[PDB]
Amino acid sequence: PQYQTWEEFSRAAEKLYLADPMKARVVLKYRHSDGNLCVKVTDDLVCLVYKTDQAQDVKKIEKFHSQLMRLMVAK
Amino acid sequence: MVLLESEQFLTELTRLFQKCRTSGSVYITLKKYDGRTKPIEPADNKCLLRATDGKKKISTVVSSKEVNKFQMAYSNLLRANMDGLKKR
Repeated sequence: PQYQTWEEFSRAAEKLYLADPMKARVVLKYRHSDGNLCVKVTDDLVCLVYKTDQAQDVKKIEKFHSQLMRLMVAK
Repeated sequence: MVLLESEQFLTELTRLFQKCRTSGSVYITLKKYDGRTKPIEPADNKCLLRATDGKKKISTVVSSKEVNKFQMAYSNLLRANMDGLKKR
């Protein structure tokens, strides 16, 4: 489903990735024309989506993406 | 697809963000990269990032030796090119 709180969304997304590192994938969609941001994490079984129109979410998404990359690269 | 290194990947992602300003969306996908090149050796220290806008697509692979350098640059690029929202 969809979430309203970024903290809960990230908490669920990290557990979803840890459940299956290979099946999990993350997609980020940016719409400058409409001024919207969307983040989706799915493994074709359970999907978590979050939509935002606030400038404060950019840094949080960057931190989440960096941590995801580091966790993926780490064994 | 067009597989490029980090230096060119960031520059092309900047062009994608600029070109998707008035009309168009930016798709960025991150996924753990095993390293396969043939249909089903498997590496566990690679990640794959694909950036597309519907017409042109680019892909990049980041490993342990370059994660430290790529993370900060990618975050700075996102901060610079993902503006245009409400500041409350």
